[PDB]
Amino acid sequence: MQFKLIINGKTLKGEITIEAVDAAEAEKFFKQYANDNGIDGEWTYDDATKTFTVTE
Repeated sequence: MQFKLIINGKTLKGEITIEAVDAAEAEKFFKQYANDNGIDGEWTYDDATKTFTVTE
């Protein structure tokens, strides 16, 4: 299904969405994406909205 990452960063704000099978596979993608974009922060996951947040 569609998973969302809400980015509340020092440089980048925004929202990315991907298609993934599981919240676990979505997390691996999103950690790779945060890595790639120099984002290091506090994370949550909300199952109702299928949404991770990372906040710097």
